[PDB]
Amino acid sequence: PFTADKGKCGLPEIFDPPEELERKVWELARLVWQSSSVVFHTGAGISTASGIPDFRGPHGVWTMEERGLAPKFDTTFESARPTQTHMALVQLERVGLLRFLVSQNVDGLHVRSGFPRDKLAELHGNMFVEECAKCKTQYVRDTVVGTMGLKATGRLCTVACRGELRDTILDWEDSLPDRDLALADEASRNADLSITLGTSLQIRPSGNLPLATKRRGGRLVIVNLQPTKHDRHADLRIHGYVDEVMTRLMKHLGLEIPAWDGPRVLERALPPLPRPPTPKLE
Ligand SMILES: Nc1ncnc2c1ncn2[C@@H]1O[C@H](COP(=O)(O)OP(=O)(O)OC[C@H]2O[C@H](O)[C@H](O)[C@@H]2O)[C@@H](O)[C@H]1O
Ligand SMILES: Cc1cc(NS(=O)(=O)c2ccc(N)cc2)no1
Ligand SMILES: [Zn+2]
Repeated sequence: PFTADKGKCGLPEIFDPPEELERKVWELARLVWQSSSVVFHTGAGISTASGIPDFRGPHGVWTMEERGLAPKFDTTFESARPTQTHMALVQLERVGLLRFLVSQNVDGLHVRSGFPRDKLAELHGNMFVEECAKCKTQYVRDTVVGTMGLKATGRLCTVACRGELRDTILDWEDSLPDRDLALADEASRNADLSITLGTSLQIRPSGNLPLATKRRGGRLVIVNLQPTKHDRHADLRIHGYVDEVMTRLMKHLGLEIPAWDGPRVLERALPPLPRPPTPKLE
């Protein structure tokens, strides 16, 4: 569309020099250890290393539109592999170090990674997911649902209903799913650490959720190559490729980044796996 305000697009990148980057990721390690309720907020920057372009990066969808150019994909959504970051986030949840994951991404890669759906809010919906209008039954498909903008996909419900099935991809005018937003909001207020990963935090209300962690005295970490609307309210900013940051973080936490078996859907989180004992901080 046209009227849509697509915010600030194509701002310059920041590269924390190595000595400062290594120090900041150690400090992120310290905050993850110090924290009871860590919530992670992701955006399109965590899939760029999977061949999926972002929106407002140098070569983002909107940025290239603004220069009469096209975003470029190095994969299909179907052939896209979850990143090192995606798989870090799976392990951090499995070992009880991640309370909730709030994502703006429609790329479907959280779900395909094996990340438990009952700890994920997909604020902008999921390209692989269609929802029964009648009974609200969601199906996670192996291919992208054909439509966007909450339209009829041309498939019908099969619950023990014949309901109209619709894509879950929000148009600009469309408001967020209340279930996902209320749990996102809840996790975000309750958190004592919110970590943002490859989002620019320019979209209301998704981009404001990390700031609710600040009220009641929670810490905010923003990891991002470009500035973000809320760089100011952050106790830590890391200008780095998010895969280098997470692989170093995981290395500091003593956690392995698990193998991706290929697309799998886990509906409900299993009870936490063992995790290494905590270092003496103070
Ligand atoms: N490898 C990387 N490492 C770290 N940061 C990265 C990397 N690659 C990109 N980035 C950063 O990642 C950031 C990506 O931010 P944006 O492109 O705004 O994506 P959103 O998820 O916030 O988009 C929100 C909604 O807006 C849309 O209209 C849709 O509705 C979206 O759902 C940039 O700052 C990059 O510098
Ligand atoms: C909004 C909007 C544009 C759009 N186009 S898209 O090509 O489906 C797309 C989806 C995710 C990413 N990261 C890049 C492009 N989908 O939603
Ligand atoms: Zn139904």
